[PDB]
Amino acid sequence: MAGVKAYELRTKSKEQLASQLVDLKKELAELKVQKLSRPSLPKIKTVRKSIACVLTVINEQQREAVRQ
Amino acid sequence: AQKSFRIKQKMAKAKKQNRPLPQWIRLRTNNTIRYNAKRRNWRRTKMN
Amino acid sequence: KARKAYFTAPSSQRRVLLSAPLSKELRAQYGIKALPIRRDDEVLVVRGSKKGQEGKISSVYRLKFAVQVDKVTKEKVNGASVPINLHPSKLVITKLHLDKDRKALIQ
Amino acid sequence: SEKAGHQTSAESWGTGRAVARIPRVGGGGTGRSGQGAFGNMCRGGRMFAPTKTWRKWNVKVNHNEKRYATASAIAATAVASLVLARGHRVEKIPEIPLVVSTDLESIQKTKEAVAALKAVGAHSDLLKVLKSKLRAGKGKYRNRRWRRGPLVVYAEDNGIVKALRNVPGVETANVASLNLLQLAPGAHLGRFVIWTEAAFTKLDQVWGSETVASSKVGYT
Amino acid sequence: GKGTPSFGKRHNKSHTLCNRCGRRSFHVQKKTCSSCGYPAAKTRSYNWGAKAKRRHTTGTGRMRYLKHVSRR
RNA sequence: UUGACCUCAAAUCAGGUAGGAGUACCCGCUGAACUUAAGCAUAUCAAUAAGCGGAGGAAAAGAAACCAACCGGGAUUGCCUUAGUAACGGCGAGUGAAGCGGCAAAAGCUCAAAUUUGAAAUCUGGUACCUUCGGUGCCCGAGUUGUAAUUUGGAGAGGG
RNA sequence: AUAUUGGCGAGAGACCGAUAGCGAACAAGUACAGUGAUGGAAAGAUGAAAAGAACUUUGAAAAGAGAGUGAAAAAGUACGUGAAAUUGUUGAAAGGGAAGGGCAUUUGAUCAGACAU
RNA sequence: GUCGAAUUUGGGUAUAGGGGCGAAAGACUAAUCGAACCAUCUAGUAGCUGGUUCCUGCCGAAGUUUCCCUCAGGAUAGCAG
RNA sequence: CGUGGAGGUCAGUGACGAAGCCUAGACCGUAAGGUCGGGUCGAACGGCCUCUAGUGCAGAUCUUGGUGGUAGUAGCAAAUAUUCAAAUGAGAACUUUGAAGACUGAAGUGGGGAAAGGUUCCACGUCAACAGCAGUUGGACGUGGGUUAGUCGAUCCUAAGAGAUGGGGAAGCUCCGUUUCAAAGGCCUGAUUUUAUGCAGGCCACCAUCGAAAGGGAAUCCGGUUAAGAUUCCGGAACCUGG
RNA sequence: AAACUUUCAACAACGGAUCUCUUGGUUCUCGCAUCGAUGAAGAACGCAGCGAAAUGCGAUACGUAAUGUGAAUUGCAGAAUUCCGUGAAUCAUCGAAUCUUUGAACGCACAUUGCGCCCCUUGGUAUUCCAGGGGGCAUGCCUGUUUGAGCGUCAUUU
Repeated sequence: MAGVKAYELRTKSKEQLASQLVDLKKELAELKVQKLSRPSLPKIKTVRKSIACVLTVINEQQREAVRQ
Repeated sequence: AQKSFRIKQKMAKAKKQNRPLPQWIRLRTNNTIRYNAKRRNWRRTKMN
Repeated sequence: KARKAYFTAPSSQRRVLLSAPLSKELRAQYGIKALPIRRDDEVLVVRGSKKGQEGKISSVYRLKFAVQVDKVTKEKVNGASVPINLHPSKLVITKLHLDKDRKALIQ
Repeated sequence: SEKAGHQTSAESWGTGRAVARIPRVGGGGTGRSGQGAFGNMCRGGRMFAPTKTWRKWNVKVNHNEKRYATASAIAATAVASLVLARGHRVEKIPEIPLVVSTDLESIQKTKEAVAALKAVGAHSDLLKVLKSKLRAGKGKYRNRRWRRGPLVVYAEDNGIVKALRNVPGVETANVASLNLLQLAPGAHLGRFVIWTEAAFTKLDQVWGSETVASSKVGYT
Repeated sequence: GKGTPSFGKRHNKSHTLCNRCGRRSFHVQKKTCSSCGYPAAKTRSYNWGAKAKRRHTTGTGRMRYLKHVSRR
């Protein structure tokens, strides 16, 4: 997630890890709507790499799944 | 010349990297080498 | 020969090359040859011209191969201050910012 | 490198342009390789010879000879009007050769050895090994950055008195070995033998499968 | 005539790049050439030092010391 | 009117399969000239370069339809020899390999042809030490079925 | 079965040392040339360390002159070393269509020895 | 010179190397043509040209003999060290 | 005599300065060469005995790099073609503005395009370079902006032509064939139908597809707008296509 | 007499040789057995707060995960806001992932980002028309499965 990882690793629904993801996303987007001078970004980078942490942690706990 | 993306995108890139040396890199604590060194001049070398 | 695995290796073994000797006191009490120069530590620049001069090794620019000592800094005749890159294994570990990890390591 | 700069697809130009009948290449961009390559006289062309693996790299000498050889200069290790001038620095007791108690075939310690090999009177020389000025020619740049005269060589029988390893200059052997290099390296006649057990007393032990001989009477 | 005066007529082509490689090389009218002759491409080579080297995408067969030798 | 036997297909209907790549070096096919002959055809160059189609960790070869005198020897492979010699040749220029000897590495073996027509094989399902499409089982179900076992250098006997 | 060699890995060399060495020590199979296949380079080094130089001179400005940094700017990102062709300046000398040798000497310039105590 | 017809010309297409195409010149075929261009064979060959790198000291020449598809080479004598 | 390198030994030389470089300065060789001094720089290097080879240059119309005499020379000469004055600038023959004078005088030096070009377009900033004198100016350098569709075009169609598959030649890359060789190719309305899918019947090698920004070819125009677009954006007024 | 001209001095100056430098090359030797339809080699086009390229990477884009190292900073200390005792960008990592548009290239094509067909699920709300997300349709052969073909041909209660 934004951690951790050791965190996102558990355990809310696909419809829970959901608005976590959708959340971080509306983040990244607004985080862009900033776009104004500097720009650091810095936590655009943060929010991003995290966006993925979510994404990846999300595509495994549906895999070990298929693995049953 | 009403182009086609194939040659569009490319046209666009000519632009995107048609730019003078970055200047940060100039002081990367290592070396860096000066001058764009790859420098199309839409009047010297030419596209496709 | 090689000497490039040297002048071109990864931090994961650039610290352990950027190493440093321990204080007589330390090299007696704690009882270890030396170690992997650590940050919040303190030291006393042994044989370099900024000799005997002392203080804390704020940061260590490994990707510059050399560690820096807080107070000991290079002075601009131009109303400005700039650090004086110091070469680790030519100083002397006054006191170590001992941490459970660095601790354990003492073996 | 076989592909030795006959790596261009270049030509001559048919006499008719002032230039000379050497291969040339290109065009265009720039100057070269529109120049003139594939040739010795030019730049980055074949060596003359152009060398090769195939050469006579190794050489062959005969036994009975490398024997009158190794021999010729076992017997240099005595008469040390030479073994003075051939390197090693001696006073060394009125005893050439100059043997050591068959103890040293053990001496599992360096100093106990070194130092021993020293009260054995070798100091004077075990030091010369220590005017070590560092090379010259570009040798350096290629893993050979040393230049230290030769030293003291102790003859074994049982082990390598390998305490004497890191010993700076002195070199150990055995009995039925010794390169006709070592036994007078500097490939000149004369080297120091701090000897040993059945060593001096049981060098020969000749044969082998034959050997030895010589003839000029009273060497006077 | 044969030269200058002509010459300045170049205005058709031998190119349109490719889809593989693409160093300008599909005989527009002929179709496919100068390297990956779409189709069967097979690089289409010979014996004369090319390169034709480049970067993969494999070398991750530094596995080996870890194939089923560290895959399981 | 209703089953098969048989050649032939059609299925996105099930599941695998190949196809490209590629320095070296291995199996093939296919094939120059330049060159030397002080000419030039013969020929040499050369079973060489180029072209093409196939592998591998090597490949290929290998248990003789061999070498051999008597003497005898005993699958290949490699090396040292054999040997610049037997031969081949405008017998010119040039080609030019073998086989009891010393090494290196060592291995030997299975089919077809013979009977009791198969109780031997694919799967796919249920379950199984093996945790989902999967190492192998068992039972069972469709399918295969001139392809279950002794016997093959030497014979083991093959049968009694 | 040293039965065969340049992709992985690692040892090493009387090998080259930047017009040598693979063409490529370097954003090199690059810049760049050719419709095309192909063809294809030049190019390393301030220092130990940027410590890369904050009045005044026009500044169009670029710089200069002093300044300051350093062990040195006879190290100024035109940066170790900096030969030669070749050019400037200072200094001397010689010249009636020409270049410059060779033997002897005059003159000027300059140098060593011999010092004899 | 010709200037509405064997006209002029864009685009698209077709013919590629002893092969194309040619109201024929040996023309043209990417400035290339009495056989294109690129790479390779390939450092092709060379009885002919050119150059062939540091000192002094010694000795010191041939052009003529004979056989060659030798006539600028080579063998063979003879001269030399 | 001299060179790169290897064995040796001289306990050789040296940051108090090793190489290399610079000297009508000194001395040794008959000479290859050698040795000092002095200036100079910066980390290495030599004598002797031997070993080794990519070991010595003036040439080869030699290689590559660099220079000069030629020489501030040749040269910078295609349309009558240019002028006053401001202004802006450190500086105007050349920049902008004004005025004057003259051209191209609709088969244009004007108003769009093709093909090719890629941002040269527009704004802003500013002159090392480039422009062949100059530069304040530019297409130049720096940072930013601007390409808006049911009706324009491409998309579909067929042209020469190119081309897979039914197959056939070739050791083979591949060659050859779309007009003379199962199952056809599918689709269709009705159909065995409560939404699969036979069937009633029909057309049936359709012998794949690619190939036109000038051919073929559904449907828009007027006005307004910008630093730079526009038959689109936006205003109004439309017509086509599919449902 | 100068200018000029030559000549040799020193100083600059053109030029970049000589000297020493070496994260290259070159040749040696010794281990080792691996590409792809489970989509390779190769190509585009993109991805940093700031980036042109070399480099790494793929819309999870100089990187996600996971390990141990780590124990302390990375793109190491360019700046920069930067963030840290719950483990930071480094190594290893390939007992995980993501892997655009492609290429043996793949439903048809492909100088275009062009053109179809299924199945699932959303809007218009009648499945049959138009738009959204998900899954899918190459070929040659292997083997079984499953339907139908001939006057190849067997036998059946007619």
